[PDB]
Amino acid sequence: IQRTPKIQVYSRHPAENGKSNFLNCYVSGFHPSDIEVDLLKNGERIEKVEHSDLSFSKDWSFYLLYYTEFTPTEKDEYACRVNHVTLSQPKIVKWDRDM
Amino acid sequence: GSHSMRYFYTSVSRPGRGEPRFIAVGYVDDTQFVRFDSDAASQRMEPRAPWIEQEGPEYWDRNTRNVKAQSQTDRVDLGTLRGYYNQSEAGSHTIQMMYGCDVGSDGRFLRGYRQDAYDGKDYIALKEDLRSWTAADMAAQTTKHKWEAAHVAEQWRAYLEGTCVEWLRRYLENGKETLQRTDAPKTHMTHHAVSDHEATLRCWALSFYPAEITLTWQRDGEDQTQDTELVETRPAGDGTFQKWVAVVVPSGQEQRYTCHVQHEGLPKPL
Repeated sequence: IQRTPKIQVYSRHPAENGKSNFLNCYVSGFHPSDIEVDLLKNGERIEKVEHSDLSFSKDWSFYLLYYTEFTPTEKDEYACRVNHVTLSQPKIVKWDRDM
Repeated sequence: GSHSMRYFYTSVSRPGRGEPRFIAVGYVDDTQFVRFDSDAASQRMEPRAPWIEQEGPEYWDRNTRNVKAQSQTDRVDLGTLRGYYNQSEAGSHTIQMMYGCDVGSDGRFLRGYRQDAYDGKDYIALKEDLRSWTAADMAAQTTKHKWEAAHVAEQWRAYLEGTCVEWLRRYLENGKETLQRTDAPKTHMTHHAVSDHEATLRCWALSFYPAEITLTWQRDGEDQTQDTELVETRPAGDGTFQKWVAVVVPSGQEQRYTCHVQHEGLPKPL
């Protein structure tokens, strides 16, 4: 079977500008496991981004967590870009501070 | 409430060149404590939790040997099953196995389990009694007979009911400091307007451990569900979890809606 990734970008602790914090991209609900997830600052890729170990929930769907350290500001934009088999064009989900 | 030991294993075949990818990941409740992944240079079961580091090199040798032999078994089985489902070998397919045990609070065993799945769908599972198997289809019926003839279920009953319990019991002693500490959630409300007449009340619960939480909204004493939005619990990324639920509300009426947060770390209040 296949199933489409669900995505949630958030920070680890309440965002405060100028403070370092961590940017998280939670991907889950997918199957196949092969997935490319990249965290974008202002459109560009952050390398030096890590993920967790691939596990699966009760329905054999995989989940994964990707994170970098970031320091919010009002000017930069942040997002996650996920691409996987079930999607025709990769979803980009932009980090809104209030969720 | 009780505690769990659980192993998660994935095998993905790589048709291009090479052996399939094997990742084993072991958990004591919501806490990963070990990983093995085969592309990782060390070819070693690595500690993923402070408290499992105290195990000496024998642990790590008996453990690295079993996950490596496992990977060798589902390599042989990625082929077998592709025979069963008559599939082209140019494909990539996955095999997944979850096994583990739940002890209760007094150290005594509650339930144990071991089920696998070819390409995201159930294949064979040990039934609740640890004596019999559940084939989901005719391919897995092939394996069940094979397994029925080799009395393998005697082997799993043994490990789930005993070994599993004994090592879990132990990890909760070495691990007490965090494995038995519940972290009650840090809750706080946020009010985000929209136009005049509507606003959103988002109730946050953050920093909690373990991940079982129940977040709910009520209008005037009765449970509000229409117009509420809930997110999946998500790893904060430091061992704790996060969650929030919101409701759209008429401006001026925010006092009618209490959020109710239930978690094992706090005797349920408001």
